[PDB]
Amino acid sequence: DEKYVNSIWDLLKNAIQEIQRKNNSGLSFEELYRNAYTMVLHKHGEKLYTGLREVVTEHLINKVREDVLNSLNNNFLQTLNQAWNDHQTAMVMIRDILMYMDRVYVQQNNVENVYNLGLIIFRDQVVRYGCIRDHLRQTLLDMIARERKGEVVDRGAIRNACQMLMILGLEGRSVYEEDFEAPFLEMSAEFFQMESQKFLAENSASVYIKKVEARINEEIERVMHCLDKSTEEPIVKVVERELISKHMKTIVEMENSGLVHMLKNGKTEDLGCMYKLFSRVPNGLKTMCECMSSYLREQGKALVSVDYRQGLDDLKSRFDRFLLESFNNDRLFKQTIAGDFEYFLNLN
Amino acid sequence: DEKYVNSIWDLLKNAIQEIQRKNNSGLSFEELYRNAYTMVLHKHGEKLYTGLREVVTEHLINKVREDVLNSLNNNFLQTLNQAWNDHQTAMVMIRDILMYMDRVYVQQNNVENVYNLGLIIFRDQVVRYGCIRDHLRQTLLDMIARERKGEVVDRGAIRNACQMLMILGLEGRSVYEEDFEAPFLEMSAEFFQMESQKFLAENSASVYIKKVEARINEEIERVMHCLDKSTEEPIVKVVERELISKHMKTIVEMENSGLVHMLKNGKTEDLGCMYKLFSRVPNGLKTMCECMSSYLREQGKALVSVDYRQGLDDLKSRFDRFLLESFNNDRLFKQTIAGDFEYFLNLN
Amino acid sequence: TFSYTLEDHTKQAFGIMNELRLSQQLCDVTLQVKYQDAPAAQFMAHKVVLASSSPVFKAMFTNGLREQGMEVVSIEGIHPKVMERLIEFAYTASISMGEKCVLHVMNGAVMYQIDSVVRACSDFLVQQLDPSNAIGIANFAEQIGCVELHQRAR
Amino acid sequence: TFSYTLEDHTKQAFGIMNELRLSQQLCDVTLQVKYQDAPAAQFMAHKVVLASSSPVFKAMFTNGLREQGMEVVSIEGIHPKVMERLIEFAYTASISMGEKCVLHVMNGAVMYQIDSVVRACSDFLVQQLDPSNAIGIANFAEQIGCVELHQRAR
Repeated sequence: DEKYVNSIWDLLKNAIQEIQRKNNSGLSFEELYRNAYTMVLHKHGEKLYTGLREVVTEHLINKVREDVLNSLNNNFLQTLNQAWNDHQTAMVMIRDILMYMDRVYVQQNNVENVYNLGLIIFRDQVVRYGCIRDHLRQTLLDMIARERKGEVVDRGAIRNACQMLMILGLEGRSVYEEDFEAPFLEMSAEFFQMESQKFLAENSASVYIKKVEARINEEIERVMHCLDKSTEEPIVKVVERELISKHMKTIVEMENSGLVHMLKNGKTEDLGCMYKLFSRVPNGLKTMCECMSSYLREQGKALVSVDYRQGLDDLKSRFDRFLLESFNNDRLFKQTIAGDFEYFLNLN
Repeated sequence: DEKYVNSIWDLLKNAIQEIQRKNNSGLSFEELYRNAYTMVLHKHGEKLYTGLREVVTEHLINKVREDVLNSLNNNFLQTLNQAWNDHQTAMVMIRDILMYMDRVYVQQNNVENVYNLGLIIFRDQVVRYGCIRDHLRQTLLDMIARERKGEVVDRGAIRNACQMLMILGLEGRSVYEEDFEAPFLEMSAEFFQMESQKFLAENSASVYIKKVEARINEEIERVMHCLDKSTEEPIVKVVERELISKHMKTIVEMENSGLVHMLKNGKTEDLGCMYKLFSRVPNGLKTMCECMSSYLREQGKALVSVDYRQGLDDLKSRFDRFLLESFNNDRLFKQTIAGDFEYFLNLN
Repeated sequence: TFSYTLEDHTKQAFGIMNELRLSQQLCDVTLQVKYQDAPAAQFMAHKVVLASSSPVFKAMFTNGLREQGMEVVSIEGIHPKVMERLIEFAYTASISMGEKCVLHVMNGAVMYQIDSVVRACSDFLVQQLDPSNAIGIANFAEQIGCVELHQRAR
Repeated sequence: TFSYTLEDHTKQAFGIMNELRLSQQLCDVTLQVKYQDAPAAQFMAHKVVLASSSPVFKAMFTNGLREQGMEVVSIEGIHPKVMERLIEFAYTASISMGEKCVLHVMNGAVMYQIDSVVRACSDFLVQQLDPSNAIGIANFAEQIGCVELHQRAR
């Protein structure tokens, strides 16, 4: 009879609210599970499911949303993370009580299970409400920007917040990508851009390359301790794009510091560090080769125009040394050096 | 070093005695097991084994034997059974502490394990001491004799005592056979013998047979509730020997009550009960047949020396009736009846 | 650099544990199964093995509710006949069922969720089919919860 | 009239139980393994599964002595390295051993008696024989207790 079904629901609604109140200690698991079992058994899973969504939504909007909104300007991440752990804790016990519905009904009606429904209501009503959405985005981005400038920030609050955005993606990163990754990569591209303008403006090519490796490493260690492992590749590409790709021809041709200069003074290591950095990006090694072809050809025509042969053997040996010790015997570099030698040795 | 081995033994001797004192509550299992393990590990299992036999023997002779001897004339079985349960309880914990010796040393030196050694010392020093041996034999036999005479006895004390004699046989019945079964079967054969003299002296053959079935059943129910299942067959054979075998020709030829008389008055059931009883013993059915041959042949010659043919058909039909309804269409009986008919029908 | 496995061991270990139960020794739980007609039953058993067996038990004693450390708590599902046959499975990997009670046994597996011992009835019943008794069969499958035979219902 | 069995179940159940341990949840025992060199270790675990695994444990917590209901009691056998590898076996039927510690691991199996996991070392060591290192090997076999390789010692 339907009126006792209402009594079952009253027992479950009261119980759920006591769990949301963290007063699960003193609730008989068996009676709540058995009653929920009986409701679903008589095909009232639809009534039970609607009730669950209502009570959970009611709880997260009237209490949790307000608590989070009140901490916006005073320890925001601690309270939001606190609300997330309290939500997960309550939902586990709640998912246990409705286990029978979770195995028969949600399977039949292509609907999200109790735990995922709890994540969706939390994601949509809390994490992505709006004022909260914007404040969490500003905070996390503000922290990464302070740390990059030399400040010390709470990496754990970021790890807990990013992990939350990942889970709310429902075995996906949609929430994390839209809310965090996209703006993070945007503001990072701009930070690395102004950083490159300054570094290009003062430092030598060698120092610029060392600072690019240092920035790459700094962002990877940041991903390992704060962000999601899946963000490692996108951030490095942005670092690679803004500091290298967009200044490729500028770096190799840097006046009194570039590639040709390193070639002139036999700075073997500096050329190797340049190779290591430019091999990361497309057309990086192509630029290095075009620069090298111009220098090697210019050197060769001036050399061909006992001392002459030792000069040519030292130039060949010098560039073979450069190829093995610095260019990792690169297929592209071996073909270029050979092709250049085949041009000036054939000219006269 | 040997002196610490003496300290290990002092710890074990004190512990064992506390277990024999039932003060096992407060003994650290790990330290006693580990120390015993270390003693055996350094190949002192021989020293440990001798000590165990000494302490257990010392305990059962100076305390247990005296306690049992003091209850000889006042509730003997209760105290003896009490000593047996206390022995088993102590020996379990004792066998656990010396588990390492039990798996390496006793295997190498073809000696009885801790638990069996405990049984042997108990069997030889208590159950089979002598005054105790004789008093337990008299008591159990005295109880069976009172119950057979109509008295009510404690069947459980007998079951516990007989089970003990079985276990002390060390997965054998030697102790139970020598100490109990043999004298039990002796005194039973004498009781059934005087019982047969009286029953033969008053009652009819039918009543004698019913009382034999009743005695057989009474002894089986006694075996099921007091004795060991393996004693069922020997006691029934003694009952079968004294009440049936030794009086076979007497019973069938009992004056005015025997087989021929039952044959004369067509007491079908009485003959069937006689068959059921005599088929248990060897030559039982042979005696029944010799008696029947004498009667059937005597009847047939007097019959052969419309009414004559109906008389012969009623005699043949009567004995075919006897064969199917009473003699279970026995191969021996069918051959005898046929052979007898083949004798008197061929005579003239 | 090595690594071994002993397939005979989960079985053997599981025997030793049954024996530990049946001695009514080392148990951390006691169940007072109580249902309308039948008189209340007490089953001593190990919390940890019950959880191994059923998820409804894993969660019962779990981080969940007041069954956190009870030592003694009721169950009001079916006749304790089936909770016995069930525990027999939970400790032996085997269950002796009857041509009659298999309804109550299966509904048991269903309620505390033992989907193994439920699918073994799923295939138990296919054997002695009755076009006479098929009706009530399909009634079970739809009522039961899992429309797992309701389709296979010819 | 029926009777079923599920061979996949002792294994599966045993997994669920490990997971129940590794959550340091539902445990009835805690072991403070403590040996000379190494610092004391605490291992939360289930009494009932330990008994399933080893007879020295079955008897430890048993009707025996003051380890009747302790919740916390020491062990002073070997480095808790091996009590870990061992418990790993007692909950998983599998044990990852090393080309070095297998002495300490085996002597472990020996002391609390895990004759399965001991015979697996009996056959572990036959593999990488050394006529150089054979000497100490036979020294173990006679010292160990079980002259089980001492004969097979070529």
